[PDB]
Formats: sequence, structure tokens, C-alpha cells
Amino acid sequence: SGNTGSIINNYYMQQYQNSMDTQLNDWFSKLASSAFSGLFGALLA
Amino acid sequence: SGNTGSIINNYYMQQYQNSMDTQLNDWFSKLASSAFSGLFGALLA
Amino acid sequence: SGNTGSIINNYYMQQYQNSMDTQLNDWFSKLASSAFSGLFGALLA
Amino acid sequence: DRILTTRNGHTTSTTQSSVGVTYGYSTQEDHVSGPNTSGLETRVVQAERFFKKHLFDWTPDKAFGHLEKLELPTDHKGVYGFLVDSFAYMRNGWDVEVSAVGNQFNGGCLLVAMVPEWKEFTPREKYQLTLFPHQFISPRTNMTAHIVVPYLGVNRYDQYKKHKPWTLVVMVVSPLTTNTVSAGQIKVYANIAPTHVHVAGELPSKE
Amino acid sequence: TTTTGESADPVTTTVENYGGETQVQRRQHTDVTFIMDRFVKIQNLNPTHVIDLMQTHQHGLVGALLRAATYYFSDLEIVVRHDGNLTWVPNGAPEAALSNTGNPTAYLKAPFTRLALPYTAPHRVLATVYNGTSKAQLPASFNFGAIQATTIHELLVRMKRAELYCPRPLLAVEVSSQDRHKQKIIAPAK
Amino acid sequence: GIVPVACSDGYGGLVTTDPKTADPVYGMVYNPPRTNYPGRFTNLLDVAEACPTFLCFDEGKPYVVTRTDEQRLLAKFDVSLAAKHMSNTYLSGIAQYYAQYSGTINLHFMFTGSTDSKARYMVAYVPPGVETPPDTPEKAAHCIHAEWDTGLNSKFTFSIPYVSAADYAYTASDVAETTNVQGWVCIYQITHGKAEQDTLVVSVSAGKDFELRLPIDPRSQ
Amino acid sequence: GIVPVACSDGYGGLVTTDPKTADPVYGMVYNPPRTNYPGRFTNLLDVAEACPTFLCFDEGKPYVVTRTDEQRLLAKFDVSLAAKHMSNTYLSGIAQYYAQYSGTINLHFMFTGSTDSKARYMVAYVPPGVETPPDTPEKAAHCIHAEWDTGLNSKFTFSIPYVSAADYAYTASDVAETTNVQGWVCIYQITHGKAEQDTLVVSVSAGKDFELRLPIDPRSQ
Amino acid sequence: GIVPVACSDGYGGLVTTDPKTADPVYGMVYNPPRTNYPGRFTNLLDVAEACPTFLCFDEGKPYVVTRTDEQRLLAKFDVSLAAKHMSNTYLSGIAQYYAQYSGTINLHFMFTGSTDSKARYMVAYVPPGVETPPDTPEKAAHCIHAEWDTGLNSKFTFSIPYVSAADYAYTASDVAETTNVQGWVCIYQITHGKAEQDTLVVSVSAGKDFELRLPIDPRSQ
Repeated sequence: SGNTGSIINNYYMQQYQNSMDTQLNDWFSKLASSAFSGLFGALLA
Repeated sequence: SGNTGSIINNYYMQQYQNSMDTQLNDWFSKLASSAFSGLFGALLA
Repeated sequence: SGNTGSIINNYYMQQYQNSMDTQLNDWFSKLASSAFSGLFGALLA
Repeated sequence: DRILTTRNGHTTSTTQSSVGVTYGYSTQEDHVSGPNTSGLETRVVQAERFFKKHLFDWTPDKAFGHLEKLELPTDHKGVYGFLVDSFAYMRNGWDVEVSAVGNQFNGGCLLVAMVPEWKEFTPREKYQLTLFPHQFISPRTNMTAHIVVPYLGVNRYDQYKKHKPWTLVVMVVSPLTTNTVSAGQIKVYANIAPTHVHVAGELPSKE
Repeated sequence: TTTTGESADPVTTTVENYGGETQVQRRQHTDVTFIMDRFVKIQNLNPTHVIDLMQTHQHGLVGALLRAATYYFSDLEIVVRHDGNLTWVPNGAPEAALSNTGNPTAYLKAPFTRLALPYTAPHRVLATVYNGTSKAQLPASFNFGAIQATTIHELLVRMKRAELYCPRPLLAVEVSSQDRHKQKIIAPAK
Repeated sequence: GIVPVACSDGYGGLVTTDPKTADPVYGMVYNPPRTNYPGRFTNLLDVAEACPTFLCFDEGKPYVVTRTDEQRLLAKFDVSLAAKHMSNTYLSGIAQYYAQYSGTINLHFMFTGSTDSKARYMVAYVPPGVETPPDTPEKAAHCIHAEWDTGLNSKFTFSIPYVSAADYAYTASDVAETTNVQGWVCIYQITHGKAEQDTLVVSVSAGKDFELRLPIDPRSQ
Repeated sequence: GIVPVACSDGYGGLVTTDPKTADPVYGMVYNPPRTNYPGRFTNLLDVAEACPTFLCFDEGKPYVVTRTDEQRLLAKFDVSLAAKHMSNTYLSGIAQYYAQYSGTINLHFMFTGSTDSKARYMVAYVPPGVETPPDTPEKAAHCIHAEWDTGLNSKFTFSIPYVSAADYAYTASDVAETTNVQGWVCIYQITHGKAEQDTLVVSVSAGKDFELRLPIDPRSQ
Repeated sequence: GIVPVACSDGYGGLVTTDPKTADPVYGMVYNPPRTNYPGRFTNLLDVAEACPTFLCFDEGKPYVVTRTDEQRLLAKFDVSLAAKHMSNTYLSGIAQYYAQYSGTINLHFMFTGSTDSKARYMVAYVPPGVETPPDTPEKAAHCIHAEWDTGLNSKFTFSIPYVSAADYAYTASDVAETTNVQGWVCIYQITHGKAEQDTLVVSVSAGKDFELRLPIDPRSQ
């Protein structure tokens, strides 16, 4: 996940190790990936 | 069972960890589930 | 690899235990293996 | 196609000098029916329409960093305003249009941004206001900025009399320049519409 | 690359424009969950202490990155050096509860106590800035519970499985030099 | 050789709520059977839903009553598990041991008047946002509310909805909060007919989605 | 018998960045949902690429301007994340927390003059190897560079290439280094037409292969 | 319960050559690539076989020479990695860090005389068992030996065989051993023709079955 490096499973259940998320998405990744690149208009290379 | 969170089995046999039950049922769960809901009589919604 | 003798895998992931190499070959082994041997010229044994 | 018409209810706005619409942080809204309102929330479309507010007069003497802000919601004397006084909880996003009409002979640049959880920025932090949803207004190019943002906050519904999640901010990036043929000052106005207005918890009457 | 600057559409030009070649990049170290996942000091302590991440130093690696976000979510690990037994209570508990053993209480074991704690706020996310009142300061409900011991000497916090939303300004030291901020970088002796 | 281990600093101390078990020392104990022992409850909230307990009104009475037949506010109480009026209820007895809750709380009204006495009542949920609670049924009508009259069925039950900014609310109330954070419940008498000495008994139970979380041990010991 | 272990010297102490987790003590906590909360960012560099922040020129202005229409060096700054001119940028704010970087850094130029003002500019990347930066466009032409004029599109973006001996460069600058180690960026005005009071706003963002590595906590605390 | 372990006495201390690894603390580091970097060597003996280094004769010369054309013993040295004559060689530089060796050691002889100078040489391996080394080619002929003359090919290589009682020999030499334990190498000049000022350069390399074992750290530090 993030800065954890044991090859072996945790001795404790996930319900104890962490809080659990419920339900009822990376905006900046999309924003960055949508950036324009290259040139606008005609090119004489 | 209740407030125990090891993913791994207990090192000791159950006959040692706990007392053992013998034989020869949740009343309040049934009582609560049997409760009346909604309305009694005619509705003009 | 070199002066490590555990039969068992390391508890930590390789990404944590060591740095990781990227890519974009034993010269002295080849040099030694290429050495001339025996005799040069005629033999009267 | 620099021409754009925006409709919110029975109100429209048409601009011929736009550089498009900037969507901030999302393109749709989070779920409006969560556990905190127990299914008692309702939508009020009669409030989703434009209202107006003068922000400030952009003059040549205002320098880089000069900042003007408008915390939202602001005092509203129409339907939306009535909802704030009659319901305990509300949520809505904003459709924001800011105009700065001078002429093409004026020079300079304004930064228009929507900021969540406003805090007064220090002079050094002003160099990074572009981290927030924004557009610029430069007389040589456009007279209108347009930003659209969703509702957000630690709570799914809010009490606007106690917390204003969004703040409209206009900052001078490069000072207004004038010619013999240009305008001498530019009045900056906001045309705002609340979006996806939901209310919960009807309050009693005061009489 | 030539574009319409006023629309504020992201534009990422590359060295290919003038014949160069864009390389491969490895960004694990700037991954949010990863970077926030390390212990940092809290510093202002009392025997009764409410865990508030905003008490991290504002220029510290974690404290600064946290303040560079508006909203966040995470679970927590803490390391506490204390005299006496350490008790923790969740967000919302009456301060009085800190005196009772029925609440998670860690019996002293040298040199200190390390615990994993879950997020317990009543809000879906917390904020580093809040434009309003709850009755500037932050609302009282923005916390990860409280701890108490006879004496709390040191407290370290670690954000687990962190999520950050809505970037805010993050500043480097201001430069007076007129060219570059210069400092002593580590170099071999002799 | 043998297995090398790192005895880790910061781990190993006893924590009163830890999720591990102790080592046993006395094995093979078989218990007398208790198959089908009656009256078991496995969740506190099953009991709280099924057994309403009485509210407490001025003078320690579990009911309200009024001598005049005009419209009156009979009672007003904070929507708080720490409210004076809820202080002797089982729901509050349970709630004190948890830091937060969400969900429906149900009020029950049982009229105990004689056959010849009639009344018409109104209950309203007033959310936070106003200085003082409404003193008349007319002002309160604009809130979520129910009105009912007495008849063959003596009991009326009404759900106090969970309406709040956050997804959970605190069970305890802070010294700093002057006006209640979750609002009020107001009980009115629209009018009555010959009901001067007759009472309306009020009790409370947990609703279907009522929930308590985060166990705490707060009482002075 | 039981398992024999070797409690190993030198292991077990707490390390603030260790890759292990603590023992838990309070289980079964379910969080309020935060599905699709807007504005999430999972990597600092996504933000750095998408949101250019302003440079700082003499007097704390995010722009350069010139009164004369002759050719001039408008600004010169060190290609360093610790440069005076980059000191208020988000890229430098992030970079201070990493020891090394490599990759492209992008400069953005936005002309804010009136319709009747025109200009032609040049930006050049000057690598290390010369005493002082070139003062004229003519001397700088021999470097990697781009020239552009103002028109309908107000913005021009140019990539400062990573050209160095080592594969990574330090983000901080040492007291011993007099002349900058990664070179300079020089911005010139070739000429202008009636642009005396008109400015060129400069901002910076991270390029596609820009990378930061080796987290550090350097600020005085 | 939990797992019971026996923390064992006598285990766990740090040993400078232990076969275990430390716990990590700073993950996810990717290195600059070093693919096909030239000049790699993975075993010291590959280098020792391929690169002969010079022997050292009276006066610090890597060669022997003789002014007279009569038969003479030109040099005699101990078959020891600690011999004066081997003291500046790479083979001895490596050998000092191991306690034992076995296998072939190769000597190389390169004649550097002018075209008009000729010579005939003899090299003999004298095993232990005699008081003093033979002073003449005639007495030494009875040992393992090779004779060669100068010509178009300037170099002659001869293998000093490993002949010993034990399977390995010590690399160092003890203060108690007066006469060398592995014997001697004797280099003779049978005769020469006009070679008065011409030299024979001698170098040494490791043979195919040369082996070093048991690493040690002996130098004064």
C-alpha cells in the first residue's frame, strides 16, 4: 500500500488493524493526463 | 467470536483455552424482529 | 548471492531490503578463459 | 467558438469573449442522499438561477497581489436566501461567471479562482493560487471567466450561517494598463448561480 | 507549444519539440500514501493530550505536506514515551473517561508504547482549514482521540493509508541571496 | 543454528482491550448444560428496540398533563441522550458507554384518560437553527410533525429522525454548547375535551437504524 | 520442548520510517462513507504537472517588462530548485523534501499586453561551462533556444532539458558552489512594438519525465 | 494463548561475518543504470590468471642479467607467497588475505635483448629435502626443469607445480621455519652469446588450478 514491506501477512485481522471503509476517482491524475502536448499550428521541421 | 483478532489459530487446544459446553435461542432478537411497523388503519397519502 | 546463508526467504520485500537496479558482462572471466595453453610449435615427446 | 450561452433556470447569460469553462475538482456531484439526512432532503430548482454581485473596480493603481474575495453563500434576497433561513441544512455547488469589461486596448491580467475553506493568504502564498480551480482574464483575450464547482466539505450537508465552504477570489496578476483609446478602469462583476440545491430539516416560523 | 493561456487548460510540452527525447520516470517517492507514512514528532505535550495532526510542525516533511491539502483521511499509529499507564479514548469521549481502565490502556513497558489506532471522527474527512465556526481555529471534532498518562515525554504520529484532497500552497524557504539558497550539503571528511 | 528474531521495541505491553488470548493452565473442564436457557440477548440494541422505558418530566412523572383545554406546549426537551428527560431511560443508560450514535429514536405516547376524555396532540421535531423552540402549534407546524387524537388505540409512536451535518453525533453534551446541537422535540396539546386530570405517558425506544459506536468507560470510579 | 530463538543484537529498535505496522487495540470501526469525494491527488507530481505556479522577479513581481524596444536580457536565473526566482513556486515547495531530481522542468510565458502591443521573445538554456551568462540574443543563439512572437495565443511553453553529467542532480545548492551547477535560463526581448508597459508573466510546472527521489526532512524545527 | 519460545543463551550476538541481513528502513530506491559497465571482475583469481605482475630481484629490478657467458645461477627464490621476490606482485597482494592455497603458480620469462644477443636458460623446481639449492645446472638437472633458448618468441612460461605432503599449504611463513617449506625455484643461464647487458624480465600469474581459501584480515591496523 504505502511504506510497508513485509512479505508476510499481518498476524491481526484487517478489521482490527485498520478502520473499515463504507460506500454510498483521482482528479489530478486525470487533470495531468489531459494536458496538451506538442505544437499548435503548422510545422516546418 | 468477540474482541479477538488473530488471523492465526491459537497455539493451544480448545479443551485447554476454554471450558467446554455440554448439551441436553436469542429471545430479544426475536422480540425486536417481531415489532409492528408502519400504520394501523387507512392511509390518504 | 554472497555470504548469506539462510534457507528461509527474507521477511521483508526485496524493494525494501535492497536498492533496485534499472537497465538501458564479466570481462576478466573472458580474458582469463581466452588464455593460450600448451605448446607453440612441434613436439617430440 | 468563443461564443457561449449559459442557462440556469429562467435566467441566461451570453458571452462573446469566453475561453471556455473550467470545472474544478470534479465534473459531477458526490451523492446528495446520505445517512445524515435520513431521506428527508429535497431539491429546490426554483433557487438554481443567477444572482448578481459587484466585486470591485480594477484600476491602474492596484498592484500584483491585490486581492478581492467573496465568501459563498453571500447575502441573497431571493429564493435561495429564503432557503438558508427556513431549513437547517443545505448543500449546493456553484456556476460562476466573472466579467471585467474594459476594451481590447487595456492591458493586464486578473486571476479568478474558487477556493475551498478560505484562509487569508500570505504574500508568498499568492504565487500559488493557481493550485485552485481558476481562469485568467486579460483584456486582449477575454472579458469573461467561467468556473464550475461542486459542493464539498467535511459534512455532506452544511449550515451556511456557520460555515462557507467556497470563496470566490479575484487577484491582480499584472496591473491594468491604459492608453488614450482604452478604458480607464474596469468594473468587475460576478454572475453566480447555485447548483443542485438540496435542503433538509424545515425550521419553524418566526411568528 | 503555443496555446490560449487564459483558459488555464493544463499544457505539458516536451523536449521532443526541439529534438530531444523524454525519458522514463519513477515516481514512487512522491506517492501520497507513501510519503505521509512515516513518524513525525508532536512537540507541545501535556499529561492529557488530544491527538491533533495540526500540531505537527508546519515546516516538517509531514506537517507541511498535510497543510498543502484541504481535506484528508487516514488511520494512525502512535509511539508514546510515558510514565505511568497510558490510556486512549476515541473522538467524542468525555475528558473524564481518560481515568478509567475500561478504555484502551497500555501498561508501561520500556522504552515506550507503539499502537495502531483507527480514524474515529464523525466526519467523512477532516480538514486543515475550516472557514466558519462550530459553536481561526478548527472545530473540536477534528481529532484522533486523546491520551493520558502521568507524564507524556514524547509523542510521534504516523499517518496510515492517507488520502489527500484539494492542494494548497506549499512554500520553500524564502531567498535573500538574489540567486540561490545555499546551504551545507553533506560531504566526506578530510 | 536456530531462528533469529528481533524483539521489537514498543510492542508487547498489556493493553486492556487487546485482541489476543492468555495462555491456559487448567484444562478439560466440561460445564453443566445451559441449553435453551430463557431470556437471552446478544445485542444491547435488540433490547433497546423492544423495550421502551419512561421519560422523566418535571417532578419525576413519566407523563405530561394539562388542566386547561387551550393549546399549550406540554413539554420541550433536547434531542440528546444526555437530556434531563431521558436520564432514567435504558437507551440513555446504554448510550453513556459509547461516544457516538446515528439513526432513529422512537417516542411512544400512551393516553391514560377515562373513556369520556378526549384530546388531540402534536409532536414536532425542531432542528437546530433557531434561538428558542416554538411555543405554539402554529409556529411548529412548519417543522416535521405529527398530530393525533385519542380513541380506541391508546398509543401513538413517532420517529425522531436523524438529521445532522455529520454522519454521527456525540452521545455526550459539552459544557460549551448552550443551545442543543441536535435540536428539540416539542409536545403540544391542540385541545382537549374533559381531559383536565388525564395524562399522556411518554416512553422511548431505539429505531431500526439506531446505532451506537466506539465503546468508552466514562463514569467516575 | 518449545521453539528456540536467537534474540538478535542490533535489531528491534524503533526506526521512524520502518516498514512494519503496530499492534492494534480497538477493533471493528466502520467509517462514514467518502465515496467520490472530489479533488483527490495521489501523487504530488500530478499536481505539479497540472498547476503551474509563478516565478518571482526583482521586486516580487511574477512578470518581466521592459521600457526600451532594443534587444535586452530581461531575466536570468539559475536552473536550480533553490533559485531565488523559484522560491515561491509549488515545484520548489515539493522539491525541498527530496534530495535528488532529474527530468524536464517546463516554463510558461503569458503575454498580458493590449491588442496594440507586440513583442518577440527568446528563451535559452545555457549549460554549465561558461563564466557568465550571455548578455545578448546573438551570443545565446548558439545554445538550445526558442523564439516566439505575441499574437492570438498568449501563452508559450518551453521545456528546460535535463542535461548533466550524472543521472540525477541535487535539489539543494551547496555554499561552496559559486556558479550554478545546472546552468542558466536567459529570457530576452528581441524587440517590441509599443509594449513599454506590458508584461510577460512567467510560471513553472513539472515536465512529463520530471522525477524526485529520496525523501528528506530538512527544515529547521 | 500465544507461541512460547526459548530465548537461547549463547546466540544472538553480532558476528562480523554472519550470514544474515539487517532490517531495512528506506525503501523503493531505483538506481541509475550501469548495464555493461566495462572492466568487471567477479573473482580475484580471474584477474590473477590473466595479468602477470613483476618479480623483484636484488636492487628492485624486475629482471636478471649476467655479464659473464659461463653457466651461472641467476636467481634463487623461495616457493612462498611471502618471498622477498614476490613481495610486489598482485598474486602475493591477494594471497595475504587467505590462510591457505594449493595449485599451480606460473612464471613468465621475457628476454629483452637485441637481435644480435642470444641465450639459453634453465628453470628448475627444487622440492624441500636438501640443505641448499643447487648452484649448477648439472646438479639441478635431476629436478623437474625446463630449458629454452631465445629467438623469435621472446616469452617462455613455466608452471611451478604444487607438490607437498598436505593438500594445502600456508600462504604466510613462520618465524621458526629456517629453510623454505615448499622448496625453491632456481633460474640458470646455460650460456649466452653477446648478451652481457641484456635482461630477462620475470613475472608471475596464477595457474589454472591455483586456489586460495579461508579469508583473513592480518595487516596491522
